[PDB]
Amino acid sequence: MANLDRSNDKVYENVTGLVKAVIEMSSKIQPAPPEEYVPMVKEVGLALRTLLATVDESLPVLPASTHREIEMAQKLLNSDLAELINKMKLAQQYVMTSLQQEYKKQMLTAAHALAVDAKNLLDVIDQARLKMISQSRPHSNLSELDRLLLELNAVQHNPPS
Repeated sequence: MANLDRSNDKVYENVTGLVKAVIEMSSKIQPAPPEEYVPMVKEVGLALRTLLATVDESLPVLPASTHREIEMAQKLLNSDLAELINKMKLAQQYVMTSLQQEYKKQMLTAAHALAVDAKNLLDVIDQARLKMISQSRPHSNLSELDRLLLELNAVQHNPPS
C-alpha cells in the first residue's frame, strides 16, 4: 500500500461508468434486440450491486459526517435492484408481443433515477470532503455527466422526430 487515494477514486469512477451505460442503453433501447436484452440487465445489475460495495469503502475514505444518507443508501440500493430488475424483466416478455415501446418508456425512467442517484451518492458526500479540507487539517467531470443526463431525459420523452 502507499496512499489512501485508491478507494476514493474507485467509487468516484464506478459512479461514472455505470452512468455511461445507463445513457448508452437508453439510446439503442428501441432497437435493443432480444439477444442484447439478456446481457443488458446484467450490466445495470452490476452497477447497483457494485455501488453497494463502493460506498461501503467510501465510509472510511471520507470523514464521518455524511454517513446519514450513505447508510440509508445501502438498504435502499438493494430495493432499487429487485425493483429495477423486476420491471425490466417484464419488458423482456412484453416485447415479443407488441407492447415494447410502452415498457421501454417507463423502463428508462427507472434507470434514469438510478444513474443520477449512483452519482449523487459521491456528489453529496463530496461536500463533506471539502468541509474538512477547507477548515483544518487538510488532506469524467461533474458538468460532463450533467449534460449527458439531460439528453437521457429527452430521450425518454420521445425519439428524435
